[PDB]
Amino acid sequence: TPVTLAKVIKVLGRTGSRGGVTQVRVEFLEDTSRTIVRNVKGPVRENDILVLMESEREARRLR
Amino acid sequence: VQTFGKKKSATAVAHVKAGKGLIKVNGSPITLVEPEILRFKVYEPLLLVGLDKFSNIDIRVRVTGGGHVSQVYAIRQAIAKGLVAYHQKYVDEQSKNELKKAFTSYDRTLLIADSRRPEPKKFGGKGARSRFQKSYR
Amino acid sequence: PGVSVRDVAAQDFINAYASFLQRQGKLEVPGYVDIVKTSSGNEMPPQDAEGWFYKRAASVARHIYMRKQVGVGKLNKLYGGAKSRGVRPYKHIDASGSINRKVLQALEKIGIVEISPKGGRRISENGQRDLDRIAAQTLEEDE
Amino acid sequence: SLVVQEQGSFQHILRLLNTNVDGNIKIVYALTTIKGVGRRYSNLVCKKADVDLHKRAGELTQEELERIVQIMQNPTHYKIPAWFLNRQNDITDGKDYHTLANNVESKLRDDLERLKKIRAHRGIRHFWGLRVRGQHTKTTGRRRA
Amino acid sequence: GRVRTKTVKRASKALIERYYPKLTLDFQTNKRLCDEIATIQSKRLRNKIAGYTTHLMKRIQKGPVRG
Amino acid sequence: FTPVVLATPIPEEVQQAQTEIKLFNKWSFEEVEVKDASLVDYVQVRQPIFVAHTAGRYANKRFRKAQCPIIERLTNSLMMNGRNNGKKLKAVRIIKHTLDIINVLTDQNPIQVVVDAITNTGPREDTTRVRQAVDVSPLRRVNQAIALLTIGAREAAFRNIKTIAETLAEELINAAKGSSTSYAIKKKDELERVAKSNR
Amino acid sequence: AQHAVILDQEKYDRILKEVPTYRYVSVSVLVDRLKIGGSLARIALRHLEKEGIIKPISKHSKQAIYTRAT
Amino acid sequence: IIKIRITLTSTKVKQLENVSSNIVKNAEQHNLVKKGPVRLPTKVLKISTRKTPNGEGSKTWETYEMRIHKRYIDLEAPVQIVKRITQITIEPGVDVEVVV
RNA sequence: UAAUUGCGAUAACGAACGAGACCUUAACCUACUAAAUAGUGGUGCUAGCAUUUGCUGGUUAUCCACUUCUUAGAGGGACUAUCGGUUUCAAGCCGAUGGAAGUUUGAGGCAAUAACAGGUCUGUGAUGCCCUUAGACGUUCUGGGCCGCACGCGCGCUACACUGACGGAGCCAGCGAGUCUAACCUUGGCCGAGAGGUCUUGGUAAUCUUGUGAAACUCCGUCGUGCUGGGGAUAGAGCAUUGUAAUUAUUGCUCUUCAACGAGGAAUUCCUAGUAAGCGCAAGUCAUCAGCUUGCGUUGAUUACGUCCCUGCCCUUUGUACACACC
Ligand SMILES: [Mg+2]
Ligand SMILES: [Mg+2]
Ligand SMILES: [Mg+2]
Ligand SMILES: [Mg+2]
Ligand SMILES: [Mg+2]
Repeated sequence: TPVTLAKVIKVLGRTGSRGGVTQVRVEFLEDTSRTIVRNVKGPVRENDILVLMESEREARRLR
Repeated sequence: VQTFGKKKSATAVAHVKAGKGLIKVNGSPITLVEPEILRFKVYEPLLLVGLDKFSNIDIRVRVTGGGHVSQVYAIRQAIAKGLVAYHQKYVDEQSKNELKKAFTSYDRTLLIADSRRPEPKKFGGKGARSRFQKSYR
Repeated sequence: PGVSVRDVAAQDFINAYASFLQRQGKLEVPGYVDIVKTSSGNEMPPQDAEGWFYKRAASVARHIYMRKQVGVGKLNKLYGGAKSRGVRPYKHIDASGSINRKVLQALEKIGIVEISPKGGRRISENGQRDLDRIAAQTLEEDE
Repeated sequence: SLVVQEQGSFQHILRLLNTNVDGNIKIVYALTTIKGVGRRYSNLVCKKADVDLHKRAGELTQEELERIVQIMQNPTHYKIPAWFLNRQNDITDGKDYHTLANNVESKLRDDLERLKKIRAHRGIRHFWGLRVRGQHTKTTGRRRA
Repeated sequence: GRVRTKTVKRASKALIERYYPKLTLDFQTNKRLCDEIATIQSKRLRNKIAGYTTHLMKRIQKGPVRG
Repeated sequence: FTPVVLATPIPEEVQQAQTEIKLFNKWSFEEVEVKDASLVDYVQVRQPIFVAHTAGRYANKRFRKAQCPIIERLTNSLMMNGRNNGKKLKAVRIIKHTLDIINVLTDQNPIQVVVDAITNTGPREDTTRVRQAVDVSPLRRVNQAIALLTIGAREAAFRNIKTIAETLAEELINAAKGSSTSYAIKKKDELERVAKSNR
Repeated sequence: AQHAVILDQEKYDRILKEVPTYRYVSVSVLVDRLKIGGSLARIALRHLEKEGIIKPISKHSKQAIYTRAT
Repeated sequence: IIKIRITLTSTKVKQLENVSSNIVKNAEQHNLVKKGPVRLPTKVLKISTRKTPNGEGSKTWETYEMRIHKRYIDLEAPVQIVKRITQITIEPGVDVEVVV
C-alpha cells in the first residue's frame, strides 16, 4: 500500500446530510507546497495529520 | 497540622504532626488501604515528592462518608494537602512551593478537590437525565 | 514490635486466627455445622464444612477488636448479603442470628469476648492478648 | 495433584436408585440428578456419609454409593432434621418422608388426585391445567407448549 | 451565552455617565463603589453591573463609545 | 538504592518507584513510542501513571479525551457490555493481567504492544452515508482501534474457557503483529476494503 | 464430562514435557491444549508450581499467570 | 442557680434568629454564663405529590417543603430572671420550650 | 445570544408582560459567631503489643483547649476576571492562565398572551341541569368481583453466564421516617436452621433505631464450559407473620420440582459527565403486600462538542381555491 501522509492546515466546515463529515484543506508532509481538500469523518483540528490511502481525489461537499 | 480531602461524599481528615514517618489511614498502615488495586493511588503522594524523604512527620488520617474508591481518593488528597500545609506552616515557603509544584504537575485532584457532585434526579425517569421509556401505540 | 490486629488487614490475620482456633482443639461448634447456610439470603452452606465456623469466629473476634461492643443484630446485618429473590430484584437480607449468637457465646466461653455494660460483646483482656499475639505471629510469618 | 492412574478403577456413567448418574461430575452435583435430591440435600447427604466432596462421583467407592443411598432413603435416622425434608406430615400418616425415587412424581400425582377427588379449587385448577397459586392468567403463560 | 441584558447595560451606562471621575477600570474597586452609588438588590446583579462598568471603562480608555 | 525507612514499614519494591528511570508499578513508559507520526498527540504515553484509574475530567472539552492515558482509555472501553458498566476495578485488574500476559508472551514492553495494536487497528479510511469514502481523523482512528480491540476481546471471552484478560492479550498481540487473525485487524481491513469500493 | 476430567495419565508425560513450545501457562491454556480440564487444571498448575517448572507472575484469583523457568 | 436549656423551633428563620439574639443579649445584659446557640440541622419536611387531581396528562410531580429550624441555648440563671427571659420571648411563629 | 439576548438599524417614541433578573439547592471559605444533641487533640483512669514511652485501642458526668471535619446564622467569593486572537463597528465569540467553580458555574422552583369542546361531576359539604330518593341509585352488613384466560398491546423485573454463579472473608453511603393516649422506629440478651418468637432497652429524635456494618464492588477459594453449580418459571409438602378473616395460594422461610431463555426481525426508546448504565437504600401508598413511583447515595464508561437527512420547533419571504384551517 503506497505511503502518503498529510496535515490539516485549515478546517473548512461541516458537510454531509447529518453534518458528520468535515472538510479539511490538507498539505502533504512530503512536498509541502501543495494542498488538497479532503473529507474526514472523525473530529479534526488544525495541524492534525491524516493518512490517505488514495492520494489525489478532490473531496466535494456531500449533499 | 489538620487538613482534609474529599472526592464525592467521603471526607478524610489528616493530622500531620512531629513524628517519625508513620502514615496511618484508619489506624492501619497505609499498606492496608485495601482495594488491592488502588493502593498506589495512596502511595502516589509519597512517591511523587520523595520516596521516603520524611522521618520528621507523622500522618494519621480518618476517612468516612463515601465508597471505597471515593475514600481512597479522599485520603490520597488529604495526605498531600497535609504535607503541603505542614511545609507551609513550618518548614519553609520555598519547599512548600517546590512540593506543591510536583503535586500539581501530577495533579489527579491531589490538592484541589473534585467539584463533580451528583445531579438531582428529576421525575419522569430514573436518574438525572434518563427518562422512562416512551410508547406511542 | 508493637504489632496490633490493625497491622495485618483482612485475610492473613483471619485465616491465621481461624487456624489457631482449629489447633486450639476446643471445637465450640454446636453441631448445626454442615446443615446450615449462615443466612436466609444464601443458597448453599459454607463450602468448607470444617473450618467455616472457625473463620466466622475469627472474623467476629477481629470485628469486635476493631471497634466497641457489637451485638448479634449488628453481626447479622454485617454478615448478610444480597438475596436472589428469583425474578424479583435483589435485597439485603440479614444473616443467620443463631450462628452469630452461638459464635459470640463460644468466644465468651473461651474468654476472647465479654459482656458490655451498655449492651453487646466487647473484646476482653485475654481477647486482645491472643488477637495481638496472632497478629504479631502472622506478621513475622509472612512479610 | 497426585498419582491418579486408576486404569481399571474409574467408572463412567453409573446406576443409582433407579436413576443413571454421570460419574464425571463432582459427587454432590452428580447426585442432584435423582428426582428428589437437590443441591442442599445432596450436600448434606454427602457430608453425613463422610464422603470427600472434592472427588468425582465416578471414583467414590462401590460402598459409599450405597451408604449415600441408605442415608437418602432414611434421612431422619442419620441425624438429618425434619425441616430438611420435602415431605413432612405427608397427608395420611403424619411421618416425615423425603421422596427420593421415580416416586416424587408419584407423590405429586397422589396429591393432585386427592385434590381432584375432594373437588378442591386447587385440584380443579390442576385438572383444567391453569395456574393454581392465584397468578393473573390474563397475560402470562399463554402458549405453554 | 454571556450577553448582558438591558438592566445591566443601562445601569452600567448611567453609572459611567455620572461617575467617570470615580471608580477605575478594576472590577474589585468598581463593585465596591457600586455598592455605595447604586441600590442593587442582589449581589449577582451588582457583580454583573460592576463587570460591565469595568468593561466600558476599559473600552473608553481606547476611545469614546457610542452613547 | 538508599532504601531508608520510617516508622510505617513500606516495601522497597514501592520505595524504588522513582529514584531511577520512571516506570509503571511494573512497566517502563519512557521506552514507548508511537509506531507512526499520524497517531502522535492522540496516544498519551509519558505522562506515566502508577495505575490506569486516573478518575479525571476528559469529557467536558472536545479534545481533552486525547490527553487521557491510553491504558486508561483501554480500561474504560473494557468497562462495557452493560452488565459490566462501572466495574472499573474489575477492568483495571483485567488490564493488569493482560499486560502481564503480553509481557510473558514476547515481552516487547506490553505498553508498547498496546500502542502498536492501536496504531495498526485504527481505520485509515471509512464510509459515510450520503456510501462515500471519506478519510478518518486521528482521534477517531484511536477511538475505533480501542473499540475494535475491546469488542473483539469481549466477544472472544464470551462463552469460552479463556478469560477476558487472555482474550485481550491475544487480540492486542495479534493486532500489534498486524495479523488477520485478530478481530480488530479484520474489521479495519473490511472497512478499508469497502471504502475503496465506495470511492 | 466433555474432556479430561479425572484420568489424564495415558499421556501423563504431557504434564511434564509441556513447558517448551509455550511461555504462558494458565488454567485456560491447560484446558485449551488438550491436556487437562479446567476442573483440575487449577490444582495441576498449583502442584507443578509447588514442585515443577512454572514460576508465578501474578497469581490472582479467577486468573493465573505462570511462565517457564529460565 | 438552676441550669436550664431553651429550645427554639420555627419555620421562619429571621424571627427564630430574632428570638435567639434577644435571648443571648438578655443573658449578656444579666451577666449569665451560656453555652452558645447551637443550631441543629434544619429538617426539610418534604412531601411529593402528583400535580393533577386526576390521572391524566404528563406525570408531573410536585415537591413541597417545610423547613423547620431548631435552636438550643443552655445556661444557668435564677428563677426571677429565668421567668423574665422566658416571658420576653413571645415572638409569633417561634415555639419555645424551657427544660430544667 | 439560551433567549423579542443584545449591538445596532430605523416612522417611530416611550412602555408593560414573558426571557433574564429572582428564589431554592450543589459546589469553596485552614475567614466571623457557636456547639456531652458534631468533632478533634491531652490530661486524668487505662485492657493489648512493645517496654525508653511509642502504635492501636476503651474510658458517653473523665478532665482542659480548639473548631480542620460536621452543623447553621451573618457574610465573602465569579463579574466569562487577566492576558492573546477574532470579529464590519460593537454586541460577543474562541484559546490560555488564575480560580473551588468560567455550559446562564451545575440542578431545579417560578414562568407571558391566546387557546383545547384535552382530563377530572370517581378529591371536594365546588357545582347548574337531568335522574333517583324507602322494594333507594342513600347507607350499612354478609358473601363474591375488580385478579377471572383461546388471544393482541404498553411500562417493567429476572436472565441467557467465567467481565460469571456459588462459599467464605473484606466491610464503604446519602436522602429520610419513627409511639402518649399507645403501640411507631427498634438496639441489646436469650430461643429458633430459617422466617420468626421472647425478655428488656433507647428514642417525640444532629441524642436512639443508625456508622442505617446497603448492594454492586474487593480478596481468597469451589465450579469449568456443558440449558452446567447459568436461569428460576411452574408445582408438592411443611414452618411462621399480618389480619375478624389468607381458599382464588398476602407475605416471609425450609426442602423438593428445575420450564422458556443459547443475546432477541421489522420496528422502537432514553441519553452528552459525576451524565448513561450498573447497584442498592429511604420515603409514598402500608395491618400485611413492590417487580411501582418519588428521592438518595455507591461504582462509573464509550461517543459528540456537530448538523438539518429524518421527526419537529422559532423567525422571515413566498403560494394558497385552506379558516371545521392539509386529518
Ligand atoms: Mg459477605
Ligand atoms: Mg372531551
Ligand atoms: Mg384493576
Ligand atoms: Mg401504583
Ligand atoms: Mg389530503
